[PDB]
Amino acid sequence: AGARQALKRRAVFMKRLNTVHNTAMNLQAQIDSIQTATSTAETVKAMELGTKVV
Amino acid sequence: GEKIKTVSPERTERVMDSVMEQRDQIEMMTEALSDPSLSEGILDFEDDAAIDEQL
Repeated sequence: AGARQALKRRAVFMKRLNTVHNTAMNLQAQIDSIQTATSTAETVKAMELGTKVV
Repeated sequence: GEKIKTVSPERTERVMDSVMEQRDQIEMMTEALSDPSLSEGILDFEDDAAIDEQL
């Protein structure tokens, strides 16, 4: 019975671990979105400059 | 006789009834606060199958 108790508690801890890891991955996705938007803005600015010259 | 009139048997019945009622209320209050459904909270939808296989 105590083994089953400990395994249930462990199951709760691993579920919390999974939720935390997924939240950290979502934050990484947001960071990547910020950096991608910055790079895309610089690319569009360079293309507009070249288009003006041509 | 003076003592028996002071602490009558009806008085002792009232006191013991109050003790019984209050003991029941303390038991109900202190078992309400100890319901395992909280710390358990989320229960297995598979109904212990995963914990069965873990054991």
